[PDB]
Amino acid sequence: NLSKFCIDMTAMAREGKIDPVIGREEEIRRVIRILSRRTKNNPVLIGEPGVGKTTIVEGLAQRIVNADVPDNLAACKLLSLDVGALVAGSKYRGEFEERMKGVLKEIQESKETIILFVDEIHLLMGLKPMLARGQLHCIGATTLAEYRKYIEKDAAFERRFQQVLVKEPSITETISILRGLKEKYEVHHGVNIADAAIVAAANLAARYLTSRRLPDSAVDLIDEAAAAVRVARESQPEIIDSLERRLRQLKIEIHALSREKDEASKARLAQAKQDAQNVEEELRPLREKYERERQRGKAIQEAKMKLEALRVKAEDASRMGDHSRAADLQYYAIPEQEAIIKRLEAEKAAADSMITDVVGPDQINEIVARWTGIPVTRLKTSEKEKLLHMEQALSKIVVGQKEAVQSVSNAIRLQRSGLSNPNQPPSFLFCGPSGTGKTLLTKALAEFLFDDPKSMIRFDMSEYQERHSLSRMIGAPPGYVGHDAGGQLTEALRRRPFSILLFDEVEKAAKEVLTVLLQLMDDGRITDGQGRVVDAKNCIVVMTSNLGAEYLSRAIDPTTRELVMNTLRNYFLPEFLNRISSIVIFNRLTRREIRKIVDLRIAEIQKRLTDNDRNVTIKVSDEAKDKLGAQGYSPVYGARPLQRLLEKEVLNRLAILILRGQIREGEVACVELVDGKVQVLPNHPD
Amino acid sequence: VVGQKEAVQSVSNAIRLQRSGLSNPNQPPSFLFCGPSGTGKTLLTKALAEFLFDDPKSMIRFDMSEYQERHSLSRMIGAPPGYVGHDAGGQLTEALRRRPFSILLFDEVEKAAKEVLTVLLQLMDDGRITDGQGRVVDAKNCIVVMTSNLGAEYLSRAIDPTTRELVMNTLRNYFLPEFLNRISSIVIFNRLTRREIRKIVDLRIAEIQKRLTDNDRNVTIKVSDEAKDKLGAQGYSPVYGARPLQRLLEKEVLNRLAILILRGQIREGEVACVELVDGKVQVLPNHPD
Ligand SMILES: Nc1ncnc2c1ncn2[C@@H]1O[C@H](COP(=O)(O)OP(=O)(O)O)[C@@H](O)[C@H]1O
Ligand SMILES: Nc1ncnc2c1ncn2[C@@H]1O[C@H](COP(=O)(O)OP(=O)(O)O)[C@@H](O)[C@H]1O
Ligand SMILES: Nc1ncnc2c1ncn2[C@@H]1O[C@H](COP(=O)(O)OP(=O)(O)O)[C@@H](O)[C@H]1O
Repeated sequence: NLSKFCIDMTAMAREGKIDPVIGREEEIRRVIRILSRRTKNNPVLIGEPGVGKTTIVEGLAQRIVNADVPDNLAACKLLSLDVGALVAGSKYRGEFEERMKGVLKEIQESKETIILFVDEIHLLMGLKPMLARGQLHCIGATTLAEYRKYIEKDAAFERRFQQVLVKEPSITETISILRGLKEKYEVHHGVNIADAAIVAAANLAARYLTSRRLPDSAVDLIDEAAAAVRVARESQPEIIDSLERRLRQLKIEIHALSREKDEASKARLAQAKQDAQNVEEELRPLREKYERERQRGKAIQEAKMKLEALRVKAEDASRMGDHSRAADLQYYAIPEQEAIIKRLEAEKAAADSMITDVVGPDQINEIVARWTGIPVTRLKTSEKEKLLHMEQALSKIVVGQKEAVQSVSNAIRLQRSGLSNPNQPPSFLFCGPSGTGKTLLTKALAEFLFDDPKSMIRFDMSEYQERHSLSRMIGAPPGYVGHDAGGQLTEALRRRPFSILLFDEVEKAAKEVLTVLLQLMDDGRITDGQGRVVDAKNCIVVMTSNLGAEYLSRAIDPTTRELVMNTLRNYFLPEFLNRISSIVIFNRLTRREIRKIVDLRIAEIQKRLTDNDRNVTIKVSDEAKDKLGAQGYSPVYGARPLQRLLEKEVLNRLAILILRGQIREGEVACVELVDGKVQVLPNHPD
Repeated sequence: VVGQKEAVQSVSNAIRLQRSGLSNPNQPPSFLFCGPSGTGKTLLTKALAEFLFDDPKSMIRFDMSEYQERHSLSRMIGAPPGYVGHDAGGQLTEALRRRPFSILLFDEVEKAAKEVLTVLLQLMDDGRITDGQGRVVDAKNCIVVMTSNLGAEYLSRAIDPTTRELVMNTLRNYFLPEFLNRISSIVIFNRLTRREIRKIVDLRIAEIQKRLTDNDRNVTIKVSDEAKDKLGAQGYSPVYGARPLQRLLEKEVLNRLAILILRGQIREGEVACVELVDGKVQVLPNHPD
């Protein structure tokens, strides 16, 4: 029998082997409704990895055994085909075909009405279960991209399925899932889980673990924290460790001192016995309280496990009409058990760091820090603290755009405090000359909000200038130009919801593409090429332009404000400009502002020198710093030429002199203005 | 929409005339909104969209500032094969095919090229238009709203009936009499009074109050009378009407109200009192830092 490749999900439901399903009621109704059709009655779940496609099928198994299904599905055996163990457990040989025909024909013959679930069904499309006589009912699962690239390219097979879009849960929806799962993961690892950790896991998974989708990214995070405390609780506390070792040390010293015959040894041998006794007097109360209390936390955890097992037997008794055994458990066994837990737990808090058996926000922040590589100190700081000094944090990166930094900071504060439309993402149009900070501010925002430059995604509107390019942005219907690649924007929103979308040189976008941005800015959601609406409530929109550099001379001025804004009113329609949260204007950088930018860059070069072994300190004379700022600025490219200019004039020679030994450890690399050209001079002749 | 009772009654009566079957079934309801900027012309059209179709997307906006020259007509209806914008089609004709039950808003209609106006008259008179390739597209089930401000000169803050034909004679030279005659209702917006401007302020804090309630926060915004007065005085403009009001509240009240909330100086269950201190609107903390 080819039960080697399938697991009975309906069986697992009767045995309490399926963790609870939270929410997702409308999706399970859709699956039931599709299955009950006679038309195309095979649902295919379409969603990103980890959004909960499988647990939807698991909920259906729970509904089949609980009679919460229509009659046509009540006596169904819902089987899950292990396609992973099928294609990987096989080679090019004819065993893939032979193995699947075997299972497909065991389904054929036996007389249970059987619904086959195949997760990652695209792996079966590179095979032919055309048993659509009404022999088998199938539930498929895959991602949207793989549905497009592998399932959508065999229409005849596809048309017998009906899409069910499974969107990613909100953070709020995610904690409801984690809260509902809380007790299962408590009893499983034998530890306790605080609610603030659950809120921490959901909020942090969405913000920093952008590589995996909710709620899986939050589930994996709590599960790893719990496993990290499963070993902490089975280890002696730190103070019992330290005490026990000094005690063993003093016992060594006592045996040794008792051998030496002299006046000073005997006076401290007696002191060593006392020090040993003092340690033992501090250690015995503690070591006793620890074991006393780890033995009870373990007695509680099995008390919880027999309770759960009783409820499985009780649910199955009442399901099978055995009222005799169902009365045993529901009225006597289970409340006798529940009374044992109530008493053992009540004394637990009453007994009363030590015995770490709790998943707290610290354990979540530490687990994430190891995975994400961000220092734990940066994850403990409250969002409210950062946002209150946001202008401070950005101004360390962006010079001379105080009016811009204030606008970005105020808009973000408006949304975490709940005063902005919750269906509209913050939207920005940066306007001003090249090399003034428009892109840089957006990078600083990315690293401030998500502590990662990757959190921003860049779209260059120079590549979306014609009406033909819209399919590149959102995708295309089947059989069209770029149906399979999808859209750049739509695919970015599905896989990186908490992102900053930078649209560079937005003035060049085709009017059809601008229309998509207005939908993004107004409704917080867009429609892809196939009518599907993808969500975007949790992104940030930054658009950059330079249509105002004509009226900005190096000097911010308020009369110049509407000459650039009237230049904007003809390129963009008034409804476009009205739906932008803040139209922000960058002015040209002054000579002093250009000079601090130079100090910023030497500070970074100074950091790499310090980050490596070298104790070389870069100091810049005033007039040399002045020539760098004069050679660096350009009325056309702003501060862009500055990074390369320093490299060419200062850094090239500074390298050579370091490796030549003409600037040694502990000395200063003095960069001067000699004969009107910036140079850095040696400190020792060759 | 505050302070445009004569306008709301006109829109309401015209719609009632057509669901009850007393208006021409081949003519869509057509409106020309006339009056100063920021008086409610666009807003009333949005409210109509959300009232009739419970969706702001049910309206489609055409800015006549982008149809000022005779060349622009092909943008409106399309072009014969091989011409300028044959493939993009027309904005109006493509909108009517794909969104028949729509509200078509033509903003600043006074600036449309006379050829484009001709298309609107066909839309208003026959309920159908001809695209660039002679094809006739149907439009029996749409609504036409046109906005203008050619009458703001003769409307001081006070609606008055002698002022009615000074704005309507200003309309008679920009638009031909057959154009004006085929419009279901020529509706005039007057300037908003000081009390009307004040309820608009209460409307906007009510929306900010809703988002606060819609999120977790039990912070209640109350506005003193004189602070509410300064907001309405700083907000109104004889040129931009009530447009500066939304940003003014954001700049003076909402920016600080955010900071104080995240600082904990206005906590759950308390009131954000917005006052007039030293002649400038501010919202004060309830607890020192
Ligand atoms: N509605 C839900 N209720 C409880 N747990 C859920 C829910 N949705 C997802 N999960 C959890 O998320 C994790 C991965 O979900 P899963 O259904 O395997 O995602 P997918 O199958 O879409 O890759 C599982 O550990 C599961 O327990
Ligand atoms: N205001 C500024 N503060 C600091 N550096 C700046 C500033 N403006 C420009 N730069 C430098 O110039 C480079 C490019 O600037 P950027 O902001 O990308 O120009 P744009 O305004 O065209 O987006 C950045 O890497 C940065 O080093
Ligand atoms: N009568 C009014 N009632 C309420 N709000 C108004 C009124 N008039 C103007 N506003 C405010 O001003 C903004 C712009 O008004 P709008 O009606 O677009 O001006 P216009 O008359 O130029 O179309 C609206 O978003 C609205 O908040």
